[PDB]
Order: sequence, then C-alpha cells, then structure tokens
Amino acid sequence: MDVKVQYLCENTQTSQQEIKGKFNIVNTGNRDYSLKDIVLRYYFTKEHNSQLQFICYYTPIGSGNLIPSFGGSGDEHYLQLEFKDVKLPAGGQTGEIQFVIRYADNSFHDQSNDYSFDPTIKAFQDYGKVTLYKNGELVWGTPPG
Repeated sequence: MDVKVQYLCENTQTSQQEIKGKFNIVNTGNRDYSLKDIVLRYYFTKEHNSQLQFICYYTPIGSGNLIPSFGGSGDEHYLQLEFKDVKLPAGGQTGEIQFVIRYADNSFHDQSNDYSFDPTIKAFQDYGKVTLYKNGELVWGTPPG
C-alpha cells in the first residue's frame, strides 16, 4: 500500500493539559483504498493513571467516522485512530484530522517524553514518527523502540 501521513503540531508547549495536532492521510499510489483498512498510531507516554480522552474538534471526513482508542505501555503507548468506510481515492487525501488528547482529570502532561511529538513541524509535513498499519502490516512510519 502507498499511503503516508502528514503531521502538524498545534500545541507546542512542553508541559500542558492537552496534546493537540493534525494528521493528514495521503494516498500516494495508483489504487483506491478505504480508511477502514488503515490503523493510525501517535505515540506518547501516559504518566498518570487518569483515564485519557480523545477529542476531534474538526474534520472534513466527519468526526463520526473516527474510531479512537488508546493502547500500549509507555512509551509503546499511543493514541490509535481507526475509521469507518471512507474512500481514499488514488492520489487523494483525507485533509486535516484534528486531534486533542487530555486526561479526564485535567492533569498536566510532559510532551518532551513523547515519541511522536515534534513542535518544529508547524505545517503539514510527511511525518514518519506517526505510523500507519494495513491489516496489521506496517505500511508507513516507524514505531518506537
């Protein structure tokens, strides 16, 4: 599969109450796909026992089409995004998917520990520290060690 993810960092503050940024999924090949087959991961370390919340402020694909969860043990720890059946035509792109992560109890989080955190990227760039998997196979990026 030829698909990549672009990343944009919105909240660049090291210590804060929310991780915030944007993903853009792009189809770089000649075949049509569906987002239902794509799993996306953004890696960060969970330092508090509080329940985590994912919030999508806005997306063109529509936010009802996101299937968010959390997983791993830090930092293999991550936010995972899955998707309902949303077409990604060959050569096409989702456009922005805003993501916010907070602790339910509004605790602070240190981003300097997060594998996928890169405040130098202030506009969408191909970004390899956020991963895409298709049916369990890693097709884009590199996971943490």
